Amino acid sequence: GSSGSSGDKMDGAPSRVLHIRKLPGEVTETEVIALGLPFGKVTNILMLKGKNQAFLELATEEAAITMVNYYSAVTPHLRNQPIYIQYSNHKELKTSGPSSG
Repeated sequence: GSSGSSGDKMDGAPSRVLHIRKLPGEVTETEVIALGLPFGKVTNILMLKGKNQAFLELATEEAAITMVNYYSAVTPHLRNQPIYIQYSNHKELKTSGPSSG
């Protein structure tokens, strides 16, 4: 069942950090790590326990740009369930920072 797809597809300022949604209920980092090792090494990872969301960060951005693509055509599934993978708005993986100083 060939299914097309219409998307902006505006690639200008790629982001090293990648956003992930619809994560397996009670998923273990390892899982998300095994899906990132292929492309590159995971230097930073954020797993939020609430809206089934998480942000992954590979050693370099290059590893990301290539990563997404792979999924852009291939639809992965964790624990017999579909997972969401797309770019992120935040340039850097927000982890620490002074509110005022």
